[PDB]
Amino acid sequence: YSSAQRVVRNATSNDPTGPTTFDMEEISSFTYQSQTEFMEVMDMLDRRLNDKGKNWRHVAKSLTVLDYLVRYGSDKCVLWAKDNLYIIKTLREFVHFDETNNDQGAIIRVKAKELVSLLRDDERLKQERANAKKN
Ligand SMILES: [Cl-]
Ligand SMILES: [Cl-]
Ligand SMILES: [Cl-]
Ligand SMILES: [Cl-]
Repeated sequence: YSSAQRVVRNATSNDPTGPTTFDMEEISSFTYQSQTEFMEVMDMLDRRLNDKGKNWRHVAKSLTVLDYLVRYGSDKCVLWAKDNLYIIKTLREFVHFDETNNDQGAIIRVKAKELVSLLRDDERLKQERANAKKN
């Protein structure tokens, strides 16, 4: 793994805490570097979004990072998310009952539904990204 990949993995691990704001700022900064590094970041989010069951936090945290990247990361992040809208839409139905039979999947479904809606709302996203760049 590259350094950027280790950070993305750290920020999307099973640890029930995180990612932090600094974690997401760091990952966002990685998307403004080489195309190779940008692709390494998105590929690792892609890999985490494919996890299931007990590893549900990998999916929830990766959706958190991805929503942050669509608003603060490079424009290529928005392009990746739109090109891969299928993945995000599929996660709107994610299910995972834990040991006490609580469906921790609700967290993932909400985040996926919210991200699909943000990607749909092109003008809203444009103005939110412009405000981020303004600052
Ligand atoms: Cl982990
Ligand atoms: Cl898994
Ligand atoms: Cl940009
Ligand atoms: Cl809506």
